Amino acid sequence: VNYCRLPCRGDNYHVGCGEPAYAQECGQSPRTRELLKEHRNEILSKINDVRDHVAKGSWGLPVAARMKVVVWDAELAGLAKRHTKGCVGETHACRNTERFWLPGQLNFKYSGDKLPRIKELIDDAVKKGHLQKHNITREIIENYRENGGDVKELALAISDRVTAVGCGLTTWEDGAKARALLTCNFSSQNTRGRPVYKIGNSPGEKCIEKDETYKNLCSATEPIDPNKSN
Ligand SMILES: CCCCCCCCCCCCCCCC(=O)O
Ligand SMILES: [Pr+3]
Repeated sequence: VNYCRLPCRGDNYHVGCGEPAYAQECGQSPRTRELLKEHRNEILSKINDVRDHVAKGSWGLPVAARMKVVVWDAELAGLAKRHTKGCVGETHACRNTERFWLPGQLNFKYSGDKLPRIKELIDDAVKKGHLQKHNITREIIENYRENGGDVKELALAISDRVTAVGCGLTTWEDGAKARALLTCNFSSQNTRGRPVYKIGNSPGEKCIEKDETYKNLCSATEPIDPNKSN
């Protein structure tokens, strides 16, 4: 699609419209960083690991009726990469696609004396999400609320409307620090006041077909509509 000709409600510019450029806010030494096959696989592995663990009713959270295995989406990743070139986490850009009408988005920021390897940047993001298990509750799962501490990152990873993810990464130097912005776009968003995922008495009880690897999740062909909410 030509993103310049894909409108969105609110009429904001689309992150994918026009030629890519680094924002002035990146300072003068930014570098977008390629997430190779190994990195993409690791991101997927950790997201599917947590989904599978939650789906069987872990952490005092409910059993999930129809939580799908997530795949990597190149288009979402390309848009996430473009976003990182701005060196700013939250913006008002549109980021819709023809397949995914309201993609969710997570932004992981790093600042430190030294720049960690790409793998360490991913590990740090995973750690942040994992530690939110102490913040999330059965209540949040039944009725999504984002502020209360943080749960946005972990909660999006375990949304049963989510079907795909794609991330990007830019690193730079400013304020006497190495900095990074790792952005992950998801096929869907959690919806305020609606369940993060639907409960079942048994994991994947409402899957047409369960996955063989992630035994508590639906397989990759599960016809979950990412543009519908709970
Ligand atoms: C790049 C980050 C992706 C989005 C954030 C990832 C969400 C947290 C992932 C936690 C995975 C580890 C938990 C798996 C369950 C377990 O082994 O106990
Ligand atoms: Pr490549």
